[PDB]
Amino acid sequence: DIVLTQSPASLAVSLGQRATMSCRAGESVDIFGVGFLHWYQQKPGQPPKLLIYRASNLESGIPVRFSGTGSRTDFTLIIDPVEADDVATYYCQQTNEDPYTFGGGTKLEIK
Amino acid sequence: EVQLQQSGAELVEPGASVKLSCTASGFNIKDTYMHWVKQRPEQGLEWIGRIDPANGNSKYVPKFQGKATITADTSSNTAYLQLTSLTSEDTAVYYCAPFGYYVSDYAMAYWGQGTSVTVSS
Repeated sequence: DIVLTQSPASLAVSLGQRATMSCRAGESVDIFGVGFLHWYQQKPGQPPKLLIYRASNLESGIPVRFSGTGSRTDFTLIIDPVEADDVATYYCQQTNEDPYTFGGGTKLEIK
Repeated sequence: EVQLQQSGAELVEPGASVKLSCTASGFNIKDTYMHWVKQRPEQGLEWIGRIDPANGNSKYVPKFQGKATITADTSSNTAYLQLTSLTSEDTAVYYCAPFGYYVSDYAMAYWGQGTSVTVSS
């Protein structure tokens, strides 16, 4: 199955600063050029929440301070500016192929 | 709205079984694969498998075969996850999430609130 690796394991940022994080796939997750790589926000004690699908498409209701890039194997989630609501663990997931797999998470904290 | 309502926390002993429910509203579960995801405390998300409620066809990752049984009852728009011969490794929050063209076509946009299962004497 396609292993997803996220870095860093945790990140502490100041309110208003830029946060960026990595999701790398051990095999390509593209379908006709589009990465079937999605990003979820999991706030403490809550279920995951979809932020971005197919690498760079924001779900409606997600503010534009969130963005994503990437194709094939190397993906990036960007949050700028970071706001207090954004405390959470961020996960990438691929649905290019069964079984669906998830990265290990990047835990975002505000200092 | 699209909603997923999961059953309440469980506190059970080693060797027992539990059957968790995920009731959908706002859409027909026959329009969606119903997926189940495991999260141990302090840990990440793990896919268990899914059911197609339209025909009862499930898929299971090898490590959950014989452990997890996923079923559905379309007359009550509900999906189920049964876990047997429980050990402490089964202590986790379990989430359901639909995936399907007319409801959540790209990723998992909708999640139940999760059901915590605790396995201990």
